[PDB]
Amino acid sequence: KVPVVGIVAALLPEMGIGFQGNLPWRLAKEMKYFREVTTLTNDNSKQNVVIMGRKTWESIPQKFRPLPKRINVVVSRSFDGELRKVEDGIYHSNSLRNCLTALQSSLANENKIERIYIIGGGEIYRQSMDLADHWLITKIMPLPETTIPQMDTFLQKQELEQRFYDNSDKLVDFLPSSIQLEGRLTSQEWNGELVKGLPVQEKGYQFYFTLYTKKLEHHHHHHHH
Ligand SMILES: NC(=O)C1=CN([C@@H]2O[C@H](COP(=O)(O)OP(=O)(O)OC[C@H]3O[C@@H](n4cnc5c(N)ncnc54)[C@H](OP(=O)(O)O)[C@@H]3O)[C@@H](O)[C@H]2O)C=CC1
Ligand SMILES: COc1cc(-c2ccccc2)cc([C@@H](C)C#Cc2c(C)nc(N)nc2N)c1
Repeated sequence: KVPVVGIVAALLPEMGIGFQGNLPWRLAKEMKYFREVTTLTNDNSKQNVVIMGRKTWESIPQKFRPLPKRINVVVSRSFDGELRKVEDGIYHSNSLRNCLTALQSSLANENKIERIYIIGGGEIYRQSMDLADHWLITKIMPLPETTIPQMDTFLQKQELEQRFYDNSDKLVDFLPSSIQLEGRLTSQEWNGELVKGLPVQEKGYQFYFTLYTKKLEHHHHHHHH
């Protein structure tokens, strides 16, 4: 019952997110959004968790890891079990799924996690479509003059739009209430797709903060004793 939220910056239309182990852009404003969203809580006595794969961990500059003021979890199949403190601010897990179950125990967590953010990378996100309750996706578009950057890692847009709908009308309300956003909400056609969310521009790019929410489910089975 703590929300699990995938958070990702992706280039349209392919939803590219990475190239040779690194982000394909450096956008200070996007990074500020990610920082504030994953750090900030509505309740001052809680922190959020950020969960990431080993390769993503290794790409964060050494001065900036672990990410401050958030519980960091790194997942590697070569680690020891399902959630182990290895250093201040650092947990290792050998299982994305079992670490989420572990993080959800109110006995372990004392109800002092607000949200669990899944912060990448590709392999991790592949596995999170059936785990996340919401996705915060920054939809990035090169302006007409901008060279499209090369990329090698992609968000699974098909599987996204299967399970989730664009709930960006509720993005403002979904974010911790102290964040301040520059744009107003905004529906724009771009290459035949509808892009809705909160606009910024930086460097060669325009980008929208968007929110995706699980679609309604039929009631097929509830488990009884
Ligand atoms: N634009 C964006 O918002 C973001 C983009 N990225 C990008 O993504 C790319 C990195 O993605 P990718 O290469 O797929 O790597 P990941 O960051 O997803 O790491 C993959 C590694 O995580 C571990 N892992 C994966 N699944 C599990 C599991 N179920 N249980 C335990 N461990 C698991 C394995 O570690 P091991 O090999 O040790 O066993 C695996 O090799 C980079 O280009 C990066 O820049 C990353 C974050 C955000
Ligand atoms: C691939 O190299 C990376 C470097 C950093 C990083 C770079 C500088 C300072 C702190 C972190 C963060 C990341 C990851 C953890 C991220 C991210 C992320 C961003 C920037 N935006 C959105 N919307 N979602 C994310 N998950 C990766």
